[PDB]
Amino acid sequence: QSALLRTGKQLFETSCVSCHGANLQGVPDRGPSLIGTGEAAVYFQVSTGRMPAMRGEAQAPSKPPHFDESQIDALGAYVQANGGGPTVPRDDHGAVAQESLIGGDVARGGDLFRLNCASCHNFTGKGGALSSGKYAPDLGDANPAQIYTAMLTGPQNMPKFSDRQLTPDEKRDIVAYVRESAETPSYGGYGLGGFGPAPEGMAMWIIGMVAAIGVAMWIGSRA
Amino acid sequence: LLSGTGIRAALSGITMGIPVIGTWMHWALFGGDFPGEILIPRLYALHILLIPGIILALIGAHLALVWFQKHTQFPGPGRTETNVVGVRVMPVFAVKSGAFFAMITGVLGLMGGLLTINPIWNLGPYKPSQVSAGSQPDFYMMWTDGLIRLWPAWEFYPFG
Amino acid sequence: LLSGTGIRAALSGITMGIPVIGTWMHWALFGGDFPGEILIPRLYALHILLIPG
Amino acid sequence: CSPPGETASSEPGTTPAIWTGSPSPAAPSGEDHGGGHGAGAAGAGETLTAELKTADGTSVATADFQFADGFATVTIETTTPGRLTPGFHGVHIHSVGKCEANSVAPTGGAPGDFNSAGGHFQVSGHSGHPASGDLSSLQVRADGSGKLVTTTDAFTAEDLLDGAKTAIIIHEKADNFANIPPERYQQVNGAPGPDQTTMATGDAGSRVACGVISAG
Amino acid sequence: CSPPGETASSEPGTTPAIWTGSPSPAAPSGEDHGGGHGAGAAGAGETLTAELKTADGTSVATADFQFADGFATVTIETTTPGRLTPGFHGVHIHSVGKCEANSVAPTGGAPGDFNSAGGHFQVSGHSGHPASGDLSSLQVRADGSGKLVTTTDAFTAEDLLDGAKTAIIIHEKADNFANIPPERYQQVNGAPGPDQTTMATGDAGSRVACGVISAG
Amino acid sequence: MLIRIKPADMHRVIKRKGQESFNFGELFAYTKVCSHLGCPSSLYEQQTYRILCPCHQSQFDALEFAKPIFGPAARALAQLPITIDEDGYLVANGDFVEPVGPAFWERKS
Ligand SMILES: CC(C)=CCC/C(C)=C/CC/C(C)=C/CC/C(C)=C/CC/C(C)=C/CC/C(C)=C/CC/C(C)=C/CC/C(C)=C/CC/C(C)=C/CC1=C(C)C(=O)c2ccccc2C1=O
Ligand SMILES: CC(C)=CCC/C(C)=C\CC/C(C)=C/CC/C(C)=C/CC/C(C)=C/CC/C(C)=C/CC/C(C)=C/CC/C(C)=C/CC/C(C)=C\CC1=C(C)C(=O)c2ccccc2C1=O
Ligand SMILES: CCCCCCCCCCCCCCCC(=O)O[C@H](COC(=O)CCCCCCC[C@@H](C)CCCCCCCCC)COP(=O)(O)O[C@H]1[C@H](O)[C@H](O)[C@H](O)[C@@H](O)[C@@H]1O
Ligand SMILES: CCCCCCCCCCCCCCCC(=O)O[C@H](COC(=O)CCCCCCC[C@@H](C)CCCCCCCCC)COP(=O)(O)O[C@H]1[C@H](O)[C@H](O)[C@H](O)[C@@H](O)[C@@H]1O
Ligand SMILES: CCCCCCCCCCCCCCCC(=O)O[C@H](COC(=O)CCCCCCC[C@@H](C)CCCCCCCCC)COP(=O)(O)O[C@H]1[C@H](O)[C@H](O)[C@H](O)[C@@H](O)[C@@H]1O
Ligand code: HEC
Ligand code: FES
Repeated sequence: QSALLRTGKQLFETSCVSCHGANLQGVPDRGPSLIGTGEAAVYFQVSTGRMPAMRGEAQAPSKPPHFDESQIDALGAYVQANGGGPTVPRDDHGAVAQESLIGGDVARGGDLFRLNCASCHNFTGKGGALSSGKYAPDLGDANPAQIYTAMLTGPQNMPKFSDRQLTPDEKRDIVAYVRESAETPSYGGYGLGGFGPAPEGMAMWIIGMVAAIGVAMWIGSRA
Repeated sequence: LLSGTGIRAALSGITMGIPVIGTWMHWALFGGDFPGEILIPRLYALHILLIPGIILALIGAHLALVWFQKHTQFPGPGRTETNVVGVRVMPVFAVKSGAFFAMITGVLGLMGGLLTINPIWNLGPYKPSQVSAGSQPDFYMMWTDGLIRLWPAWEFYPFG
Repeated sequence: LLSGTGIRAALSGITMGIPVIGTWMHWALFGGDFPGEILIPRLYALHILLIPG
Repeated sequence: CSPPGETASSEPGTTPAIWTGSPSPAAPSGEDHGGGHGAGAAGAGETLTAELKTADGTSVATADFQFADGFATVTIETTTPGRLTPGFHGVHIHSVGKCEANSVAPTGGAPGDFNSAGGHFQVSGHSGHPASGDLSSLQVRADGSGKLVTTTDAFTAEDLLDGAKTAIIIHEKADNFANIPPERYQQVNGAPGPDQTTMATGDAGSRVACGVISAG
Repeated sequence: CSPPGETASSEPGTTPAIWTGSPSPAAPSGEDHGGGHGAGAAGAGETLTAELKTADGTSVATADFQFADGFATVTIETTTPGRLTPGFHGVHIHSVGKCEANSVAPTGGAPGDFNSAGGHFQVSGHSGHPASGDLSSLQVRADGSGKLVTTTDAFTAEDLLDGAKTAIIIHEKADNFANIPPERYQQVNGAPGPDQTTMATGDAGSRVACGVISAG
Repeated sequence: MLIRIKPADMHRVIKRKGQESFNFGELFAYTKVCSHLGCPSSLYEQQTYRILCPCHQSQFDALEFAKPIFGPAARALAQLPITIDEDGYLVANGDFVEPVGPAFWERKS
């Protein structure tokens, strides 16, 4: 749309031309060129907030978004027009699809997640560490569109999962599994984070062992 | 997935890397390659009967030794190397030990309820191609795993 | 074949026979109908750990 | 120590060639059957296709002929949506399999797609009535498609596997075979009998399509 | 104690009736379907058979044609080893599906297996050139078998389910369709054009076989 | 077990209540599971028409409804209703009118 393109350009010119140079070409050693990144990349990155980025470090951290959905769409449309590339999914009305991205199959989504996603994130989408200051973040904050677009465009040190590699049905199943694992209550008590051995051992040593030692000190006599 | 990855790391790699007999120990434990169809039955035997039987026998020896080699005590007013100052078994020690057992099992039950331990349903079935990022053993084997991680990748290659 | 038919006769039949709690005992022991998929693991535990202990 | 073999910067390499997998030997000798048939010849099997093209090099029809249980279970589908006009194209089986644009086996005019060495390619021992060489009219309507079959088995896979490759040639005539009997109709010379050229095979104008049935 | 229910001397019983199982409502959500086709009509599917009988009730042949992917694949198997003599036969699609021994839709002589309501059963909107009302020919050798296909798709599965059941009628002629062009040949009255009856459909002597295509 | 009663011996057959029409001509289908503790009763003896169980040596008279005429068993073997469907294949003409395995408390009602 003409006005959408104009709004995207105006936001771009006063947000990122210092590190994604005007004309969408990347500033050498400050930011990559956005030609070909597409609307999905812009949506995911700006909505998660990573892109109003105020440091060059191991990894761009997530943060509150600096733009509302309309401005996100404007920036995405501008980048898509300039470069041309993957587009964020949308529902019948036109808004970014959230529920439509919940795949029907969850066992298949979990299998795909374990084969591809858990590699670094977790068994259930908690975070993971990477080589030098990087890390795979927890997926519990991401909404279905954000998960789908994260797969569609490998944000940073994350493999780029094309539609051919993971058909949109497979990505929808993975999104369903991610949301289900994130929103599912821990059966058996308080899941201490999602990592078994380390949080479980700390909770033993702090809750059970201090209780046992304190009870022993109560029963016995100091000497 | 988690525990099978831990097995693949420790039991398989460490066993199979041992120079003179490493592969021979690996194949004899696993009945062949790593995913051999007898590993878990063998571990089940070892874990429900063999090792717990030895632990029970050694705990019996331990408690018998403590019982008949009278428990040592800290220096104190009436405490010498040739006496035991404390309380007799029947009235006080027995009751307080039983109460301590009750309280310890209460703590264990409370934690079994309120705290989630090893959500295997979250941890999918073992597949060699799948893995997570945590990949840790219980806190008692965590020091062995940490030794594996920290040791600086020193490998030696003798003649062939 | 021999041990399985012996089990079917003795355990299953005589357990179901018991008047007030026979079928309940059968279902508790086999976790279901006779060929329940937990019978031999349960017997293995009982035989290598519990009864020998 | 470090691994003995590493770090070969030189010899940049070459792009791997397209893999041409060898067939599974006696070890994995199992393979899919190519089709069971009587095969009273060197061997053709139960699978044989062909493309009947036009004088412009474009495919018109796509025929398929192959024995299934002793009889040819064939099927033909139009390869283009406007190959045949709104009418009946007369199919026939020509002994010569060369689906050339225009050829003349004998000394005479070379009709378009007239590579046939005669009329209808009958059996070796049959040269009278319209044997398996002959075929009837297959109709293409305004839609422009052809798919319909009959029972013409004067020959078999063995007969098809003859000395010369055969072809399916579709001209622009129907199937009548002297529908005007001698009782009422008369010929040019006044004889009430029919024409030998018309009786031997379906004669029409310029051939519309032609395709070699030698697994074309 | 004896069990409460035993022994029945009276009521000898009856022979169990032949079992007639019912389609599964529980296991199948709906009704299982066979052949798949567009079926632009009340519904015929991708499965349609027919048996062409003789004047004395003998099975002349067994045809079967059905739509698969918009093109109708067909095949005919000889019903007897000597149904057709050592010659040629012309197969035509007749609008009337009654494969009677002899009938006459119009006011005139009732030819054998002439139940057709006219010549070739062309399409509803097509009545000129030889539309799908004409089928492929059937050439029989000394073996006496029928198996061959053409590309006749002026009508489809949708057009097959017309107002009246159609049939395939095979007479004992070849496929010519006025192969004698007006340039050389002449008619009985001297005109060089062909005969309307001959052009409408394959005309020959008494019909040899006739089979209704209404899933006969 | 589907047993073919000889035509000559078909006149000695005595049928149970509600099982008179179960047999398809001379074909009788009786559960193999012994009515006493449920072992298969596979040992079929022809010319005596006795279905013997090997586990505890109980004979059931196949000619009559398969009632036990020896051994620990006290209940007859359940008789399957059989017939022929289209194409002549043997099919069950219903289900057992009684529970078929060995007996238990909640039975015979
Ligand atoms: C190989 C190795 C140990 C490398 C170094 C890594 C390491 C342990 C670094 C230190 C971690 C810390 C303390 C980070 C904060 C930044 C930092 C270093 C600050 C300066 C430290 C300093 C001198 C501070 C002043 C006084 C002081 C010593 C304060 C220490 C503060 C802390 C964190 C004290 C408690 C120790 C602690 C929790 C350490 C992390 C270790 C583990 C294994 C935690 C386990 C655990 C985790 C990881 C969960 O996610 C979780 C989720 C839900 C429920 C339960 C848990 C749980 O129990
Ligand atoms: C859903 C589900 C299945 C839930 C259940 C979970 C499950 C599977 C299992 C747990 C369930 C159970 C059964 C829990 C309770 C376990 C249990 C037996 C607790 C007993 C504690 C209790 C009820 C105390 C009541 C308070 C009271 C009046 C206490 C005084 C009387 C009693 C009970 C005295 C007991 C004395 C006692 C602990 C004897 C242990 C016997 C053994 C093995 C060793 C004895 C012994 C001891 C204890 C030493 O300390 C010692 C130290 C140095 C040298 C030698 C010894 C020695 O020989
Ligand atoms: C003493 C015995 C008592 C033991 C404690 C028992 C507590 C019982 C709690 C009530 C029953 C169980 C509730 C289970 C529901 C439940 O799981 O609880 C979560 C909370 O979780 C948190 O944040 C933690 C909140 C802080 C409170 C609990 C802290 C207790 C620790 C301290 C106990 C261990 C001791 C360790 C000592 C440490 C010091 C060492 C020196 C809440 O949901 P949420 O917050 O959204 O979880 C996110 C998913 O959503 C999202 O996708 C996912 O991606 C995640 O982000 C996930 O967090
Ligand atoms: C529960 C199981 C308990 C074990 C019981 C069973 C154990 C049986 C072991 C003996 C069986 C025979 C050994 C077979 C395998 C073998 O061991 O290799 C030999 C090795 O001899 C040498 O030359 C080595 C000496 C020369 C280098 C000097 C090195 C000094 C080192 C050892 C110092 C470091 C020690 C530190 C200890 C650290 C301990 C850690 C806690 C040479 O190969 P070869 O015998 O021909 O076997 C061929 C395969 O090598 C071939 O790959 C295959 O293709 C076949 O052809 C096979 O036949
Ligand atoms: C490890 C497991 C340990 C066991 C723990 C669990 C045991 C729980 C047992 C209680 C659960 C409820 C009983 C269910 C089942 C039940 O027992 O049956 C009842 C029976 O009450 C009566 O009238 C009987 C009394 C009248 C006759 C008088 C008989 C005197 C006898 C007993 C004397 C001989 C004793 C000799 C002992 C020899 C010992 C041998 C060593 C009536 O039927 P009903 O409760 O409605 O249940 C319906 C099913 O009958 C129905 O077939 C089904 O369709 C359902 O609808 C079901 O709900
Ligand atoms: C280590 C390889 C890697 C794998 C494979 C991978 N991820 Fe990621 N993922 C990352 C990293 C690194 C980030 C952080 C990117 C950034 O912050 O720019 C990330 C970001 C995300 C986010 C954004 C979460 C947020 O709140 O910002 C989600 C959701 C996500 N990944 C899910 C997935 C899904 C779905 C797959 C599909 C298999 C997957 N991951 C596979 C490493 C990976
Ligand atoms: S098991 Fe058959 S009679 Fe006892």
